[PDB]
Amino acid sequence: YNYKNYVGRLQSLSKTPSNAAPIQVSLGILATQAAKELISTASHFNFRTDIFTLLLRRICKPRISTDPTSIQIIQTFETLLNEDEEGSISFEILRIFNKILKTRNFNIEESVLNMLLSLDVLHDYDPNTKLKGNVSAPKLKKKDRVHLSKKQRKARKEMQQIEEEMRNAEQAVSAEERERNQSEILKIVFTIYLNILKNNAKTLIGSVLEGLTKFGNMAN
Amino acid sequence: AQRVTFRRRNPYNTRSNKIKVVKTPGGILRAQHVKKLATRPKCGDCGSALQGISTLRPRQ
Ligand SMILES: [Zn+2]
Repeated sequence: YNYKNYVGRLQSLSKTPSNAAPIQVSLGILATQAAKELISTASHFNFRTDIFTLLLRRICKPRISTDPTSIQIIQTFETLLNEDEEGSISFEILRIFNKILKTRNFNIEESVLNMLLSLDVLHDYDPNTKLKGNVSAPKLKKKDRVHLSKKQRKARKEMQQIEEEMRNAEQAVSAEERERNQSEILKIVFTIYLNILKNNAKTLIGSVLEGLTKFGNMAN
Repeated sequence: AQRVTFRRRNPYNTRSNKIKVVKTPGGILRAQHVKKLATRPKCGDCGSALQGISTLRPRQ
């Protein structure tokens, strides 16, 4: 309840027509910074859609160069799209982005449109990529174990056998959902790019063609 | 130099049947099946053998 009220207040304060007193503009800027900082970890929580909507509305303004936070919000959105592999948060952001663009007749800054270039869901890598060197003790040593009762050991076995099948099912569900999210995001991105091309905005052509070249081979 | 074997139905080297060799009052070497040794009772919190409690089989 309190987080809902806080996010609603942040959204209300973010909307400032840049014509009121400078105190209100400062309030809106601080609210936008707070929302930008909050979404870095509260993305997997309730009412993330409101934060996404307010941040994208701030970004999708016709003039954002005077805004002292557009750089940071674009960086955060790019990081969110880059680190998201399953495609759930990416699709959630892209739906709102398309909804906002359709209202503005697809008129944004090339830089804004550049966030779609960082979509991890539309990227494919080597099946055997080398991750970072991560080292940990494989198993607790036998002579350094903690005593467990027979009932405790039986419960440990049961919960391990449950967890193994839960992990298998989780992997299967993630694999089957990534493909569908990828298809939906491809549809949305290609629709946005084609609408931009039909509008023929002289300041957005290069980014659009780069997006087509990057994501062209991921489609059907 | 006298060779002995199992005295029961099980012919295999299982933990259940184990053989010792003893010289009987008749002057011969004979086999004898040995029972499983008992286990000391253990503490229910740390698992160490309890002190002052006899080590017997479950039914003893
Ligand atoms: Zn103890």
